[PDB]
This record gives sequence, structure tokens and C-alpha cells, in this order.
Amino acid sequence: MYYGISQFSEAYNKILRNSSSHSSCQLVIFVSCLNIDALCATKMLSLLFKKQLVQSQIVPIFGYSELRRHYSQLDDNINSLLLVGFGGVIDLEAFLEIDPQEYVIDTDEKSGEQSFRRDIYVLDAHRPWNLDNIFGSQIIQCFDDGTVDDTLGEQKEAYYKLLELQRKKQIHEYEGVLEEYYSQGTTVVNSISAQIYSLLSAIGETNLSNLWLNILGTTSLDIAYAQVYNRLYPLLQDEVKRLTPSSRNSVKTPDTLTLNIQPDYYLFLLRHSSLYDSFYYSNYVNAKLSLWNENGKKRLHKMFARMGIPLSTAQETWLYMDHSIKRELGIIFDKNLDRYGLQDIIRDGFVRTLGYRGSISASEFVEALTALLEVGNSAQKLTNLRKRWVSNFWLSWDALDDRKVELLNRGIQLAQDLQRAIFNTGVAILEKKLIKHLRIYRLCVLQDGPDLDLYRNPLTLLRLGNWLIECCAESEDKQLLPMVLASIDENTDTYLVAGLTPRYPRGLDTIHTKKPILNNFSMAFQQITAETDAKVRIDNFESSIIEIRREDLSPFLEKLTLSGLL
Amino acid sequence: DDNTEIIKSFKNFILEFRLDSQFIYRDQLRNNILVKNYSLTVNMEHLIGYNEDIYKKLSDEPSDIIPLFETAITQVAKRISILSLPTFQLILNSNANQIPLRDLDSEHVSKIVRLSGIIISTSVLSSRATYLSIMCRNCRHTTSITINNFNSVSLPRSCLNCGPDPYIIIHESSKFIDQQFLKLQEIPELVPVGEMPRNLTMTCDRYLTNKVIPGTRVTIVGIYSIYNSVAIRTPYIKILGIQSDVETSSIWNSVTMFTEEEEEEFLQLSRNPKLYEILTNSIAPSIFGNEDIKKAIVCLLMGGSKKILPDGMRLRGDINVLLLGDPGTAKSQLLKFVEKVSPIAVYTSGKGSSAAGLTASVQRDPMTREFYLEGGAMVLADGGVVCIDEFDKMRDEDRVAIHEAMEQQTISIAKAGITTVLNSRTSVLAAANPIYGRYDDLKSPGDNIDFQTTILSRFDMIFIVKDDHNEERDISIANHVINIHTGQEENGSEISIEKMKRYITYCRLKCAPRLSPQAAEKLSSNFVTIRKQLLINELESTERSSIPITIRQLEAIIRITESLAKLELSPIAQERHVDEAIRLFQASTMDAASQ
Amino acid sequence: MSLPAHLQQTFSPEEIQFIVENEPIKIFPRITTRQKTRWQLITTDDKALNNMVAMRSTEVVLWIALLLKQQSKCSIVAPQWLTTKELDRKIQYEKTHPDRFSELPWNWLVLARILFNKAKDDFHDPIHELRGKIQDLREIRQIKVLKGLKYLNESHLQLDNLSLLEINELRPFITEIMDKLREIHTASL
Amino acid sequence: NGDTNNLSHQEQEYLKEYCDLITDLKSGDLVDIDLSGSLVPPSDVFIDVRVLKDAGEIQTEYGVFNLIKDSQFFVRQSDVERLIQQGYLQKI
Amino acid sequence: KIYPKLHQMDMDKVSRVYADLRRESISTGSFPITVRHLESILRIAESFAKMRLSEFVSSYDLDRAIKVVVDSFVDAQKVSVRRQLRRSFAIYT
Amino acid sequence: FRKISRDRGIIDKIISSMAPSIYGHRDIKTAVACSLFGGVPKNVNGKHSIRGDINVLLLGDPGTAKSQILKYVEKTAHRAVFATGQGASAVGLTASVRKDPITKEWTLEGGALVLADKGVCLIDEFDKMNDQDRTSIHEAMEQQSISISKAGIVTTLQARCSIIAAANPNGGRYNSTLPLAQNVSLTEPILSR
Ligand SMILES: Nc1ncnc2c1ncn2[C@@H]1O[C@H](COP(=O)(O)OP(=O)(O)OP(=O)(O)O)[C@@H](O)[C@H]1O
Ligand SMILES: Nc1ncnc2c1ncn2[C@@H]1O[C@H](COP(=O)(O)OP(=O)(O)O)[C@@H](O)[C@H]1O
Ligand SMILES: [Mg+2]
Ligand SMILES: [Mg+2]
Ligand SMILES: [Zn+2]
Repeated sequence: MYYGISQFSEAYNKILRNSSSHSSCQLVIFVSCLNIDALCATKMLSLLFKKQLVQSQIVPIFGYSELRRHYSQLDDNINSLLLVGFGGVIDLEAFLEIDPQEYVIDTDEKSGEQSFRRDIYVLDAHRPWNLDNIFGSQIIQCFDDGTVDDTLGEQKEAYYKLLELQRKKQIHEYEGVLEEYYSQGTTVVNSISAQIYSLLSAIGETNLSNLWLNILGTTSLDIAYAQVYNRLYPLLQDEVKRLTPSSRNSVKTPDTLTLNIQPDYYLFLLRHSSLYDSFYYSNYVNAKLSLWNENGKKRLHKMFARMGIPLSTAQETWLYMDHSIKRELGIIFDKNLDRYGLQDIIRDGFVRTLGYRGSISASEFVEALTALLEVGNSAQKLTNLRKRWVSNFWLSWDALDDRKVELLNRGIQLAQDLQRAIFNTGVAILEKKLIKHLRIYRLCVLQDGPDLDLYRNPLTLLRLGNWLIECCAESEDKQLLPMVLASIDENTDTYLVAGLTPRYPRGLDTIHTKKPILNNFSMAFQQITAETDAKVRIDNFESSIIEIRREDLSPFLEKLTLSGLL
Repeated sequence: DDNTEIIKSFKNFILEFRLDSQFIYRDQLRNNILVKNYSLTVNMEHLIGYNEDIYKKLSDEPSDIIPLFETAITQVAKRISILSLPTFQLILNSNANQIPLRDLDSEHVSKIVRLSGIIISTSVLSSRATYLSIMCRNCRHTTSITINNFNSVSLPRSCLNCGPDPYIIIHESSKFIDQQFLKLQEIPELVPVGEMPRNLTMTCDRYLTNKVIPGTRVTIVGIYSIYNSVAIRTPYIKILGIQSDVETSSIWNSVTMFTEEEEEEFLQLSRNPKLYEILTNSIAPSIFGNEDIKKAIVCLLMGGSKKILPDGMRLRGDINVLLLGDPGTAKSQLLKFVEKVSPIAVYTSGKGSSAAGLTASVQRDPMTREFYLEGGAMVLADGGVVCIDEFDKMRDEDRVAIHEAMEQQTISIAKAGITTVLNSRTSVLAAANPIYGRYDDLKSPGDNIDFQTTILSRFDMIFIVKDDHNEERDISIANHVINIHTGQEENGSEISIEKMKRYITYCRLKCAPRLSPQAAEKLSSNFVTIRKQLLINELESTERSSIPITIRQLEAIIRITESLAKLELSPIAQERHVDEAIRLFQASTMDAASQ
Repeated sequence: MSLPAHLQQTFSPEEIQFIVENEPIKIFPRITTRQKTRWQLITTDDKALNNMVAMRSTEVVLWIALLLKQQSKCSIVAPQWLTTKELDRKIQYEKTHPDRFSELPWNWLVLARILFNKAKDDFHDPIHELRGKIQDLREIRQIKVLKGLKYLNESHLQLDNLSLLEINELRPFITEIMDKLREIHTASL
Repeated sequence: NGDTNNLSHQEQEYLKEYCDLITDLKSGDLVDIDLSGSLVPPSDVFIDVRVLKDAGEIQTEYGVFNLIKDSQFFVRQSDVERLIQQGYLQKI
Repeated sequence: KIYPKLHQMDMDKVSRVYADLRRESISTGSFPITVRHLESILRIAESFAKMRLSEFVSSYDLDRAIKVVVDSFVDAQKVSVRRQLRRSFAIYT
Repeated sequence: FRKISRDRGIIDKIISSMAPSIYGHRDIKTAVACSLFGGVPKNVNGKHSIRGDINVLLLGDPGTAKSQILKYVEKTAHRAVFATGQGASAVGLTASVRKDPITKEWTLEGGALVLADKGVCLIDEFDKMNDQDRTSIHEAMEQQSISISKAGIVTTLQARCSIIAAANPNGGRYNSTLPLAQNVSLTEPILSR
């Protein structure tokens, strides 16, 4: 079943009613190991359950194989299971071999409903919903954000009729509409943290820390699904305005906590690096100036000279920069940026300050968390790598506590290192012209890079993919074409392919830009794997990322080009 | 007027600054006053966080506001330590970008700057005045003056008839402080193309004196100012803080500069069962093979233990290593690494050196016309290692000028009245080529070595590195070098240079093992056998051995044993170390002599 | 042996906190337990807990009060000595009497640390001001202790109005130094 | 609760029978108290803990704990105090 | 402005030419061969890459550098063995 | 300079343009071009230093256009210094130590290799040099640095210079029947550089 926006309180009350007894623990939470939104949502839920004294267990999980293993290994004393960041698309009842009869506790003929020992709650933002979980199952309870009621009526009707069943014509047309619904690609439509914050507001537990976590979760989608962030921004603005004290005339104190809405910028770690490095290592700036070649550096130096900022001053760190220029930055940027085409750098963001400490923005906090996740620190090696990433999850989780600031600083340093490495790898890719421009998609395979050990993590591979997507692909007035990025690792002799959705020119509101673009690589990849003896691993939660053997990539890509479903 | 408000503002920073639940500066002040260290180190990132306006003033006019932050510190210290004390020093820490030494120019005058360099000289401490008591010549009127050492002061010109300049200082009632002068040279890599390195004069006060020694890289925070000595002024830097990677204070006095938390790490590392392997692998990670030379370098860095007998005789505790071999063997690279890992080291070329360049030289002061002594390479490297490259190009006299400093560890001078015996306790690591460039096996060993027996006997271990063309080894070296060219373990198999250097310092200042009787009996039997082996070899060939085996080699074996024991913080040296020492001696010196 | 070497002859700070957390404190219940199950304790009195009424002052043990506050079911009423004005008065008393300690409670430091950590929204004065005042008082008392340590002797010594945490800090130094002095004196005879 | 090559055989016998004595003491009238328990006073009732080394589903007296490496619990200190002592769990 | 970098190279080719050079240079009086010349090959390859203002060293550049070094080595041999040496090294030139 | 360089045979039109007034000697011109463009220096992890410049030696017969090639390289290089066999000294190359006439204190002067930092030092009549003067450039030719310990000065300089040297074989004419080692008086360490 599915719980409407207003049923979150009912679901929370059910969880408290069932899995709350000081004798033993009866709650378990599974989290996507490499999703920041799920991390923040689970932190919010952990605080909420700590307040009410509910004993729980949190298990980081990478891939579906680990999910199946851990669910099989669960004890029978667990009354409620929480899945955050996955499970919506797959068939949980079929995948986990859940037989409703075995899990039934008591059945009432008069009520027409059955009671089950276990309950499974799905907190997923991906789409489309698997109609089996939403409408067929009862053990599975899915936290909806209105989609089922807004735009799933016809699918609901078709599925219910199909279960209910000259008739061949009706049956055919109903399976046809169901297949049409299943044919579309995958996309993210909302943020889980927003859902948990709505629950908290429903039960009245919203405070400043919860709002900070909600803002982090929501802003983690800004880079990819900007169209979700743009839709959720007004609610965050209203919440910040409502929670903030009216009077700010009071002076700073060692305990004062501030949460403002100041002008932010599309610059990489502006407040923890030089003004030069923020422009140099920015996706948008590199896209609009082509910094990977010497002409780009010359153009950036020209821009700085025109703005009236000495090169020595710009390269100085943020804290010690000359304060006249720091104060005038808003005026200097606004007249100068439009000329170089970097005008959209101007933006409004969230900045949080703890008394007498440096102020940090939401975007930089998310960047630090992601960097800690990525580089924080036959089948045996794969298991070891996944264990290391599960370990990094806890570093990133600790970095969310104000008592742990050294971890956040360590994350910022690692983020700067990682961005430098990604810049170098992208420069090497573009200089050699390794991108092949086929008619269905673009391809780029790395075979001998200098820093190829970095891209075994899906997060770092997606970072490089976003960098490439923005530069010389978003711009150049070329047709929108999806891109495939693959990388090799000699230690295991396999590829980590990763399809990437194209993105419209940033900050260009238009009717066509309003429409979202889906990711069809999951369907094509699964079809090809089923048809060919691929040996592909499709266990990753993001269905667009798989693993291939060294000698199968050429047949796989040939069949991909010949498929035409991309 | 404004001065009182500025003082009030800096006093509220020291009394109201908390980052969590601890008052960092109030507690730092109380703890410093309790041990008699009248100063406060403030981080400028914390001041930019309390009130950015206070930082704007301290950076806009540094020599006017710094004197007003010292008096605020003094007032707070009196409030905190005295229940109803000289002016307190302010030491600054900053993370601003470092300006290259040669980029300092008119645009940085009277501003706070951060820079790095190498200290080449330090002066004898002078005495500056901080509170004068004065009197008048004629009417005998008493007054006092108060001086801060921040220049943009002199005795009053007119009394308070009395002629010009009527005041004479009363010394028995005045108070003074300490002042030192330092010369800072820019780092060799920073220097521009085809330019000699440039110097800069620096001065430090009170608790920033006697913090550095010549030849140590430092980072400096100070004020770039000018003093008149026509319409030009000679620039200099007024130090406000010194940061160095070398614990010079620990090295000159006792063991210091190691935190208990830092000390715990060193003990844990020493407890590692295979520390020897880790240290051997940590030296020159980018040079393939040559394991024996790397073990020898570990022993040389560790050093032996020195003894002063009751009768007064002193026994050398340092190890000297010679590397003779063919070109392309990576001897120079090993020397350049050892210069970089050791806490104190000097890299010198035998060709571009001289007898006075090494040891010490007599120099005349152009003003006082008085001769004084300036230390050379072996004095500048005292307590460390000297890397004499191109040891074969050195002239006979300049090489002869090294015997006493290598063996007795002293530099006797008798020149221009100056008569003394300096101290030079250094380890020599030398690299050389044979006479013909390549060690030619056809000719006798006495033909490939021009070094005399006296100089050679002073080396604990002699390595005759020969380059043999073996296809397997050649392929291995080619693969390693190509990997180096196209291309971080740090997983218990190698430790960075900084950690290794700190561990060397800790071991040197913490341990000095001693031989147990079993080791003594073993080493004594081995010496008798080796001497017999040289005699059997000599009887066979009319020629007298070119590589000698004297008592110095027995002492060298003892030193190697003691260094191996010291490597693991073991107070006693057992046979497990004697066997390794004998193996190394056989691999280097008996190997050289056998040929 | 059975007892570690750092717990011999003295208490640890956690032991002092444990001792302090048994003293009564005043709370404002946010629930009405009084009837118009039931607590059953054996180490303290349970009548007060069984008789609670919303927004009615009552006294319970400090650890029970902290446990209730963790649930947002009671608001601790801070002691009267922990207001700004009272701390100013105590600071003045310390300043004017160089030879004596003020009459602060024997648990002022520990209770201050506990309440600042746990109940930050139950004070009627800004927390930063109270932290500053407590810091000042601590510094003055530290000066007085340093001055008074110069009178250790082989006979008794008196430190009146010195709190529990300060005595715990100073117990080893004072006791061992005075023991050595007594040993020397006794050897003399 | 109650390497060895370093000890001499006499010390080995001493240690063995002293552990026997400690267990005998623990078995007496002080059973309700865990004589070889923790000497730090109990401060918090519920603590967050992390699994430090992987192990099966250990079945302690207080309940069943699925000790998956890198997984956190919100439990009562009293229950998991032994596991923390052995090293299977960490307080964080 | 140009600093070419070695990324994609046939390691086996360079290793095999270096070993061949060493073995053939074992002869008395021949031009010395050490690791310095193995590094000289890469230096010359980087120089050739620089001549084209290219940011990455190509396979053709490495082949040309190997040819340069191998020829310079062969020319210095005596007349008697020059023909044999040239025949033996014809693979790389 | 970036159209000329995408063309396909620049690497060989550059070799052709080296001293075009000399008829042949393709190998000499190729070596000169390689030395002029030079390799890339690299510091591995900040611990290992690898030279990045190419040194060339011309060992030929009397009238074979060697000095002319050296003069052309002097013309074309950004920073070049020309030295002849016995007109150069051990301290003339590298660095020397003098007593400043004004301050009357020891100081350091830069020699040929310092003037040739990031440049080329062209030594003619290389085989007629004094042995003492010839052995002086050993450290500079590999480590790219000059170390001086004289008169109380202990400093290390930077000499990032390539050396192109012309020499004349023993007897004035190369004897192709003998090995190279017998036809020159240089030794293994200098030759290997
Ligand atoms: N494993 C190695 N073995 C030998 N040489 C190496 C190795 N790795 C690098 N090299 C190269 O060695 C060169 C340095 O020369 P090296 O120190 O070997 O000379 P040397 O034999 O000590 O001196 P000389 O040739 O004057 O006798 C550098 O070019 C470095 O690239
Ligand atoms: N291959 C050649 N092409 C053009 N001129 C040459 C050639 N070989 C020799 N010469 C002539 O020889 C003269 C230079 O001789 P030079 O190189 O100074 O002798 P050495 O080789 O002893 O230094 C020039 O005038 C030049 O024209
Ligand atoms: Mg050398
Ligand atoms: Mg000539
Ligand atoms: Zn007078």
C-alpha cells in the first residue's frame, strides 16, 4: 500500500505502537551507502527516534545483493523494517521471496484484513513506482509524494482490472498500457528529506538542526535534478524565514546560531579557497570559458584584470583577502560577469554560522560530505571495496554533528583534492579527443589514465561524468545526446560503465527546458544483458551503472548501438 | 582616546572568546603565567571570527596597534594572576599565502607578511631598553621613559639654563630586554633564473630569541619595515612568529618538543616486530635494489653510542660510509635523499669545496679589524651528517683537512691569534669513483683506488658497487624506472620523511644501548678471523692490501651493532643484532677487500 | 589488583558527578502523575513522583530530574545561587576578602557543568553571561588556593568553603606533600 | 571476566587458580552484582554504539544482537557493556 | 608553455631495447650504457612531443626516440661488428 | 605557432631548419633540435629529482662543421654561453668566491653554468680542456646544481643547463677500426652523462 502526504503521521504512530518496547530492539533501517539525501533523511529519523526512546539498528547497504543477504539474515524479532533511498522500482515481495502467508499473524474474517509480523516501509524518490508494491502487496508500505493520486489513475484501473481477470481484446489493451507505463525511463521526482520534514511538521518537532538537514538533502539534488530543487526552494525559504528570530540587532555570542539566505554563487568552495581557485575549478565556469586549454586561462585572467582584482589578491585565501574587494564582490561581479557569459553564477543560497566560527554554505557542506563518502579513509576484492565504502558512510555521517568539525575540514580538503584530480582527468580526456560522437549517444572509455584507481567508486565516476556533460556537451549548440562513460581497473580486469542523462543549458527557463528528461539506459542495459551472455552485474541501486568484463565491452557497445532504444 | 577603546576591544577578545565550553585565551594566559612565560600566541583566524574590525586595524597599521594589544594582554594577566609582571609579548599565527622572499618590495612596507627561507647566520644577543630612568645634568631632575620596540625614540632634547641634550641615563634603575639578529636566505628552488640567492635581515624580541640555528628552514610572520642607517632606507622584517620543522630546542637541550601523545606514537612504532624492514624500505622508495646500502644508511642515521671513559678518553659514536662504484649507480641520489631525511645535514661536492670551507675559517671584521671564526660544512652539520659528493675530485690538502674531524670529532685551529678546539660530531657519507671511472677487474685493487690507507681506515663500511649487465635485473630496473617516469603505500610498509626524521630524533635523544657479554665474545672471535683472512690474502699476493682492517673496524662493528639495537629502543644489544652487523660488514668492507 | 591504581585513595570526576546527582532539585512537571502504574524506588523517596501535577513545583532526585528532562516532560528550576546577580555578589565577596573563600555550595562547579550541558533553556539569564561569571569565580578561587598552598605543614590544615571538585583536584598533591613533611618531622624525634 | 609463554609455570598455575577464585567469589551471595563489572558510574541510560569487528548473531543474555560490521545501535548501556569490554562494540 | 607527459607507452618495447643495449655494450671499450640512457630515451621522446606543442607523448615520438638512441649507439661501433650490430637492431630502426 | 604545429611533418621541417647553411649531418641537426627543445623535469613525490635536459657531444674530424653548429645553437637558444677548451676554468664555469671590494666580505659570483640556467652551455675544443676544469661540470651536468663550500659560504645553486660539446678524437682523425673508448681520452663517468 501507499501512504498519502497526510498519512505520514499515521505511519509514524504505527511504527511507535509496534516497534517500541524497552525490552528489546525491533526496528532496523537500511540506507543507500552512496546517497546523501538518504544519509540526511536517516539522520533526521535517528534523531526523531532517539527523542522517543526507540531502540533501532542502522545498516548501510550497497547494491541489491547485500540487501537480499541482510534481509535473509534478519532475526524474527524485528517488527518494522525501514528502507530509505531504494526499493521502489524493484519488486520487493518477489525479490525478497516474501510469502504473505508465512508473515501473517492473525486474520479476521469480519475485518477483511490480515495482521503480519513484519512491516516494510519504502522511502524512495525514484520513479516509476513498481505497481506490484504500490497496489498489490500489503506488507510493503510506500511513502508517496502525491504521484499515485495525481497521475496514476489509469494505471491503477488497468492493474486492478488485470488482477480481476472476447476478453482477449481487453486483456491485450490493458497489458499494453501497463507495458507503456513500464517502458519509460527512471528519474527522481522529490527529496526524501523533504518528506521526513513534512512528517516532523505534522507531529510538530521541527527545529533548526532538522531544517539544516532538510536543506542539505534538498540541495544535494541541485547539480543533477535542478528542476526538483527549483520547485522545493520556496518551501525552504519560507521555513527559514519562519524559524529565524525576528530581531538580529543583538551582537554575536559564542552560542548564537545563524541561518540566513544570502547571495550564493556557482563557485567551487568559495569560502574555503581563493577567489581564483573557485572560478578555476567550477563546472559552470569551465563550461562557459573552456579552461582546459590555454585560451581559457587567458580569458579568465582577462576577466580578473577587468574586474579590478589583482592576480595576487585573487589567489589569496578567502579569510585574509582584502576586505574592500570582499565587500564589493557583489557589485564587481554583477556588472562584469554578463560580458563573459558567466552571469548565472549569481544565486541565492543558505549560509549557516556558529558563533565565532567560519560561515559555511549548504553547497559546500554537501560537497564536503560527498568528498568524505568518495575518498574517505576476484569477488573478494569487490566485497572489500564495498566494505570500504560502507565504512566511509560513517565518516560522512559523523561529519553532520557540530561536535565534529575536524571531520568537516578534512572533507573540504579531500573535496579540493578530488576536484583537482577530476579536472586533470577531464583535461586528458578532452585533449586526446577520446569522446566518440555516435548517432545514438556519445562514448568515452578510459584505459590508461594516470589516476584510474579513483573511478572505481560510482560517485567519483558520476562527478567526472557531470564535469564532462557540462563542458563541450551542454554548450557548443549541439543536439542533446546521452553519454556513456566507462573506466577500467587492472586489479579486477573489468569496466564500470555508467550511462548519463543529458542536461539542458543551465539557467535557461523554457517550455522545452521545463519538460524533464528521463534515463532510458536501465531498460536498454537490462534488455541487452538478458539477450547476450553479458555476465553484467546489475546489482547497483542506480540501474544505469553496471560492471562488464574486459573482453565483453566491444560486443556490448555494438549491440547498444544496434539496439536503438537508447 | 582611541587607544583606550582599542585596548578595551582586545581585552574583551581575551575574556569572551570561547569556541565550545573552554575559554581558549584566558586559560592559555593563566597556564603561561604559571610557568613564567609572559606571552600569548593568538591565531588570526580566531580574531577575524570574533570581530573583523579588530583584524582590519591590526593589518592596516600593524606597528601602532600591536603595542596596544600587548598592554591589553598585560592588564588581563594582572587581573587573572594578581588578587588586588612586564609587558607581555604577542606571538601571531596566520595561514595567509606566503610571499616569496624576492617578491617583497615597496608595496609591502609596514604590513604583516608571511614568508619562508633558510637561516644562514645568527647574532650574539644584544640588550634593548624598555624602561629608562633619566636625570638632568644641571638641576638633577629625575624622570623615566617607556619604550616599545616598534619603530615608525630618543632622550628629550630640552630639560623639564640647561643646554641641549641635558639628560643622562641612570642605568642601575633601568630595565632591558633581549634582541637578536638573523639573516634569512630564500629557498634554493624559489630562486629565479640565473640569480644568486638573496638575503634579508630580521630581528626578534624576548621569547622569540634562541629559537633557530643556522641552516634550518623556517616560516616567519612579521612586519616588513625600514630603518635609516640619501633618500633610501634598508628594509628588514620585525619577526612576530617563528615556525620550524626542526625541534632545535630538543636537539640542543635534553628531550623536548615531543608531546606525550606524540611520544606514545613513537613507542607504538618501536614495538612493531619488523621496524627494520619498514625503515629500510622507507629510504629512497624510488631507487631500485641496493638494499644493503639502504640498511647501512639506516645504521648511519641511527648512529652508535658515545662513551667517556673515567680517564678522559672519548670513543667515537658515529658511522662513516663510503660509496665507491661505477656511474649510474644512484649514489648521488642516495646522498641527496639522506640530506633530506636527516634532521641536520649538508650536501657538499668535493670539487667545489676547500679545507677552510669545511671545518672553520678565520675572517676579519671590516669595522673592528678583529679576526673571528666562522663555521664551515662540518660545523654547520654538527650533530648530523655531511654528504661529501664527488669525494675523488677533492684535492689532497682539502681531503687531508678532514682526518681529525672525522676521527676525533674536533677542529683544532691556531691562526691569527685565535687558538681553540671546536666540536664537530658529524657522520660522513661519501660517494666516489675509481681511478678509471669504472672498476676494472683486470687490474689489481691497488690500481683502482687512489685513496690512502689512512683515510680509508676511517670509514666504518666501504661499498664497492659494481654494475653487472644481467638481463633479468636490467628488465626489472627498466620497468621500475618507467613506472617512476609515467606515474603512496603508507600502509605499514613505509613512513613519510617527516615521521622518519622525528623518529630518528627521538631514538637519538632517548636510547644508547650497550653490548651484552655474548655479543662481546661473538664480535671478538669475528675480529680475530677477519684479521687472519686479510693475512692469508696478503701472503698470497706480494702487494699490501689497499683496504685495511684495523681496530677501527672492530669499533665500527660495535657501532653498527649499537645502532641496530637503538633502532628498536632496546637498552641492550644482543646477538640478534651482532649477526646483522657482521653480515653488513661482510657485505661491504670484507667484500671490497676480498677483490 | 581489584581496584585500578588511578582510583586508589581518590575519586574520579565521574564518581564526583555520581555523588552530586543524588541531591534533590526542584522541577516543574509537564505531566500529572497524581491520581484524583506507580513509581517504586528503594534508594530515594517516591511519594513526590507519585504526586505530580502540571506546573506545580516539586522536589525529586537530580538524576530522575535529568531523565525526565530528556523526555521534555519536566523543566528543571535552576538553583537560586545560579543567577547573574548572585554570582556578581559572590565575586564581590571573593574580591573584598583575600583570605577566605565564598559561601558557594559544595557542588557549584559540577552542577553548573551538568545544567549547562543538559538544561540550556531553563535559565532566566543568558548562558554566556553565567559561563563568564563562573569562569571568573573559578579564577579567583584558584588564585586563593595557590596562595594558601604555601602553608602546608606537619600539623592540620584548614580549607573552609572549598568545593568538592577543587578538593578532588588538589587531594593528591596536598596529601602526599603533607605526608612527606610529617614523615620527616617524625623521623626528627 | 575470569602471550602466556612469558609467564613461568608457577605464575601460570597462580593465574589459573586465581581466576578460579574470582569466579568462586562471583558465584556467592554477590551474584546479583557483577563483581567483575564496570567501575565507571552509570551516566546515560541509552547510548549509540558501533560494531568494531564482524561476528555472527551473538545471543547475549539480554537479547540477540546482529553484529554486522559498520552498523549502529540505539540500546541501553547496561545490556551491551560486556560487548564493549571485549571489543565487539564502540561507543560513538 | 608545454610540458608533455607520458601516459600511454609500450613498456615492453623500451625495456627490451634497454636490455639489448646493455648486453651489446658489455663488450670492452664500447660506449657506456647505464640507466641514464634509459632515461635519455624518455627525455628525447618528451622533446619530440614538445616539438609538436602536444600535451601528451605519442607512440610515434617514442619510436623516433628509440631510433635516435639506437642509431647513435650503433654508429659508434667498430667497422668489424657494425654490420652485425645493425642487423641485430633492425627491429627498432 | 599552433597552425604550423598541427601539420604532420613539423617534427622534420624543424630538423631541416637547424643550421640550414650546413649541407648534411642530419643526425647532428636532430640531436641539436632535441637538446634545444629539451625534456621535462619531474620531482616524484618531492623526494626524487630527475634531470630533464639533453646533453650532446660531437666527436668528429677537423673540417666537419662542428664549431659552426655550436655558433648557430648559441644564436638560437634563449640563454647561451660559449666557452672554449683552455679559455675556461673550473670556477669560471659553475661559481666562484671573491671578497667584495666595498663590504670587504666574501661573496659568491655566478659562472657560465649559472648564466646558462634554463639554457645551453656550448663548450668547444672539449678534449683539450684541463682535466681539473673538465671534472668541474660533473655535478652540474646531472644534478642541475652547484654546491660550494668555501670561505664560510655553504650554499647550493641551480644550474638547469644543457651541454653541447665538440671534441676532436685522438690523433686528430677518427680511427673507425678501433672502439670509441680508444679514440677519445674521456672516461666512463663523463661519457655516461
Ligand atoms: N634505481 C636506479 N639506479 C640507478 N640510477 C637510477 C635509478 N633510478 C633513477 N636513476 C637515475 O640515476 C641518475 C642519477 O645518477 P647516479 O646518482 O646514479 O650517479 P652516480 O653513479 O652516483 O654518479 P657518477 O655517474 O658521477 O659516478 C638520475 O638520472 C636518476 O634518474
Ligand atoms: N657539411 C658542411 N656544410 C657546409 N659547410 C661546411 C661543412 N663542413 C665544413 N664546412 C665549412 O667549414 C667551415 C667551418 O669549419 P669548422 O666547423 O670551424 O671546423 P671544426 O669542425 O674543426 O670546428 C665553414 O666555413 C663551413 O662552410
Ligand atoms: Mg654522482
Ligand atoms: Mg672547431
Ligand atoms: Zn635641567
